[PDB]
Amino acid sequence: SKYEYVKLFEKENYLLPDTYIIIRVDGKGFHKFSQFYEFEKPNDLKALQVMNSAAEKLMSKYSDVMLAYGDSDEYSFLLRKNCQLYERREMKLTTLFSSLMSTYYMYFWSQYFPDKPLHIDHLPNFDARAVLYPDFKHIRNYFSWRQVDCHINNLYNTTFWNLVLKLKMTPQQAEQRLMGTVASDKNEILFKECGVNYNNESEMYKKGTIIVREELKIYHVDIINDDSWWKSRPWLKD
Amino acid sequence: SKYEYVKLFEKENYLLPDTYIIIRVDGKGFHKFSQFYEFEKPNDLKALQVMNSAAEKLMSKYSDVMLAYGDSDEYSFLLRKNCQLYERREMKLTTLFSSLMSTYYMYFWSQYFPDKPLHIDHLPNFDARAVLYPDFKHIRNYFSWRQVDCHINNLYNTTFWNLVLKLKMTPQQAEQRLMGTVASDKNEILFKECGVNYNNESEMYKKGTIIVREELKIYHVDIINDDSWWKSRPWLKD
Amino acid sequence: SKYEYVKLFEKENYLLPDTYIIIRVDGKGFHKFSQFYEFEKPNDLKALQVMNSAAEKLMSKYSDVMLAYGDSDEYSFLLRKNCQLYERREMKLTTLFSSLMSTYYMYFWSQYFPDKPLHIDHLPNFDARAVLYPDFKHIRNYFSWRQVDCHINNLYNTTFWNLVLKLKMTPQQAEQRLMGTVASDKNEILFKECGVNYNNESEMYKKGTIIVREELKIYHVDIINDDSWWKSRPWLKD
Amino acid sequence: SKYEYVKLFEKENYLLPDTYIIIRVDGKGFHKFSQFYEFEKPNDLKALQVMNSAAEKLMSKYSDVMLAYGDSDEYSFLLRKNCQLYERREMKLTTLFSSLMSTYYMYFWSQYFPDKPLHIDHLPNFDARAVLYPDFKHIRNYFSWRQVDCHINNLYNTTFWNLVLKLKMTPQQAEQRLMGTVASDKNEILFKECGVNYNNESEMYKKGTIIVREELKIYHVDIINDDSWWKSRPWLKD
RNA sequence: GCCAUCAUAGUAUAGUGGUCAUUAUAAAUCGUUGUGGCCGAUUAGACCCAAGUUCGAUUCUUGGUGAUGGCAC
RNA sequence: GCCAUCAUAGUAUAGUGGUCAUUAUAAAUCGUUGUGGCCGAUUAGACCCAAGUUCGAUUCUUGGUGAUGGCAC
Repeated sequence: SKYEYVKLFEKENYLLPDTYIIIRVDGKGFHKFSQFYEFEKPNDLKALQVMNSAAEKLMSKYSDVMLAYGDSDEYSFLLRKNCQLYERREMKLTTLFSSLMSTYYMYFWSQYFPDKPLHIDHLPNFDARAVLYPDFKHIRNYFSWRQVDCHINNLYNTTFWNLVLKLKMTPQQAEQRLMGTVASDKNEILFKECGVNYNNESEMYKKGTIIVREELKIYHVDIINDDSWWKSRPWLKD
Repeated sequence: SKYEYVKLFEKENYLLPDTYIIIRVDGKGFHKFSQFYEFEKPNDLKALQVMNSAAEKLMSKYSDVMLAYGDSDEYSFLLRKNCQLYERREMKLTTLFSSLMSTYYMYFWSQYFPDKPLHIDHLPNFDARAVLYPDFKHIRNYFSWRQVDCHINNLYNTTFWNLVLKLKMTPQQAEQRLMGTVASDKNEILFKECGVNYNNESEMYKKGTIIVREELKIYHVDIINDDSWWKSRPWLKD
Repeated sequence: SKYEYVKLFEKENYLLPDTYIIIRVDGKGFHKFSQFYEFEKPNDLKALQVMNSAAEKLMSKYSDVMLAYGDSDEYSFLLRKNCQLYERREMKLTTLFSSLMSTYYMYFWSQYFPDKPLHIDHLPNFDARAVLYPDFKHIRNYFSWRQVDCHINNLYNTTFWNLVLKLKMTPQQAEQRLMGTVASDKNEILFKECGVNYNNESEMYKKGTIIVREELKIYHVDIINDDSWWKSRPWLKD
Repeated sequence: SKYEYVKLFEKENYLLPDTYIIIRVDGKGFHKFSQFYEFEKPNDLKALQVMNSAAEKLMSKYSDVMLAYGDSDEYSFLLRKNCQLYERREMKLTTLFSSLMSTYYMYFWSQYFPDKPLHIDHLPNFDARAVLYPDFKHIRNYFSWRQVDCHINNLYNTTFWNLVLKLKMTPQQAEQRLMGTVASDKNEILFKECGVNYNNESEMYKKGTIIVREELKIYHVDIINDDSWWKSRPWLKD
């Protein structure tokens, strides 16, 4: 054929072999999404259950996924160094992960929220990106990074929304109130001003969600400083 | 943060400026999908209407898409040379398209097929890839390629399914029958043995589907040899 | 063999077909190089003749190079868009261009400077990079860019070195003298203080060197605003 | 400037952090090169000494090079995983390595071969490629691969040339004689038919040349099966 | 890494130191009718990239690139 | 591209040709209770990358990388 030549312009990226692969998916414009569908704030439990359901189903479908961590609108999946899925093609992996997360999210949404049918102009969408890590210490530091981010964002949001919801403040007002404030200040604001003990908040909200292949087990725990949690799971490294 | 350093391992791909971008999305394992949901064969009208609906909605959402051509389980989107969406990041573009096509397909499926609710183990999934073309001649030759592919595949499928359904053959029998057969043989088989004139088959089935930005207009026409079709639409080149 | 598997870790990058390739080579640490070999200042004629000889030899050896422009320690090469050399493998092209430039430079140095044999710790070395340009306007703008750089640097260096040699100023003094000065001021300083008319400077020094495939002809001319120079040479475009 | 925008078309490749980098340089068309300058066959000592001298000089110039292995016209360089040279830019590294090897070879050739001045149409040129290895076992296996390749190729050329010289065979005759033969067969052919004991051949010829940072020490030894050789050198790993 | 063979239309195939350089399909237009099928007619499409030899090179000689077949890890 | 200035802990900040090299926040454990908040105490972490000079270099001299501020398209 005289038109097939265009196929030669395509460029495939084969991810470096024997390297841990992390795929992170993140919901597109989930702020506006949370606004439209009236999520409970700071954290909507059922929505996170939809996310976790999607992640668990996906992880159940692909044996190569060793570990999953997610919070808010994001989820990260660790693939074993030797994973041969789609011959380690970056494009296949990423677009497939985004498609799967989107569709699973839609399905489990139809299951958890029959009262809120999805509108065509607001559908859950996710991006996805692949990152290569040559050493497991970097994997540990990655998930540590994600959990710390969950910590910061959840604290910020809880203080913010308690200022907005429990107090009568405006989003702008609450935003300006927290400017240049650090974690300790946020907690003090929560207790003294909002009468809220952050430590008593749900373990899922503050620590995030971990899905591990053991069986697929779900935990909400600190993975940052607990070495024994990792040591007892050597198959993650292999 | 002591853990944020991992962000340095990410490698982004910014697509070459002033170049036409074609994003092709394709349904994952849609043969089995067509069997599970009992699609009409050779071509399922309503399924094709779902595809076209998803594509039209997506194209309507993003102004940078100048032209779209799709058939069967695939759809191709042409972005203007000057499209800067997401800083021309390949990962963002592809994962976003796969997610959007997946969700739009799910929605329009829920609309066209209320009788066939989607099963969790069968959801429509799509991959997506970005290909760069430096000159418009390559764009024309690309879409020409896709339409030729549509012609061949549709002819094959119509002949095949007319052999299994009409002549009451098994799929393997039709497979063996069409082994080593050429277009003339397929037309003659359809005509003489199945009593079917291919030219009278739906224009959408044999020519595929074209959605072009003019209002968004739908055509089923030959774009291969009709130069005037392209000439009359200079904004595609710009 | 049990050790060949490592070959799978190699990643080749094939440059987009039908695209103009510009390979730019630039001498590594040629300031120190020019100091070491006691180059004439502001401009050493024979060194630039070595550069030009090397470039001309390379261009003579590989027919795909349509045009070459170089000045100071750098040289840029335009490859026809349809160039299939080394299957458009980026690494092969770049490392071979740098290697060729280095060796040819060494050779022509041995010919032009027999009095100055090269020292093992100062050898001419070059880097090389490949750049893709989808439209010829970008090629024109590139060579325009390079020539403008040649003008600016030549004017600055001529004024500076005339201040150092003729006015016997120290480099730091001449440098402070030129602070906040513009082209008119530099020309005025040269003519009134140094008794030098810049307009009378060698065409090679101010305009750089252009080697174009006609037969290979060498020019020192303005290619920026002269459109007819390009128009009369359509084969550069093809 | 209105012309600087072209700089935006450049694409840099930053090699993945904390990964071992192997840069392999290989002489361009060195068969013809060896023929032109009338190299001793099967192995020319002085030329290999030029190669080794160039490599040792290069390794001496860059402290990041931990180990080098070369034979025939090829040389491989191992960079510590944490090497930051040129910010791990592939282009800079490869073009610099090819340029340096080319120039160093040119220099040492004039030292070893004053009788054979280099011809402009035959200058030593080298390509260079970068490969990333995430684990040291792959490094061990890489150098193992190169040494085995050296053994095999040396066996082939020595046997062929001995069949030509001792038995006065025609190249086609020697070629026909070696058809379907394996290493053991080649050794047996050499000893029985050509009257040459391969085991008595130069250690450089059979094992290649190893340059390791200890001081820079040169060895001709087996690194494939000797584990203690690697174990005693932990600094190679880090 | 080595030798042998080879480089032509979208694909697949014959030929030449010298006319508009073959043949078969595929492609484009017209006509007939069974439709885009079969048949008849017309049109369109190429000799890897350079140097050198020569009156003239797709040919011959050289170089560079690229591919297959063998043999060997 | 030019010049000035600068390179330390996760961040932000003092000082030295020579002891375990500051201080303030952030982080880790214990303790108090109002909670992971305030406060007390204990602990953890670093001087861009090489060479030369030197007994000894984070400091000086040189070079390479990176960043900011001014001036210029």
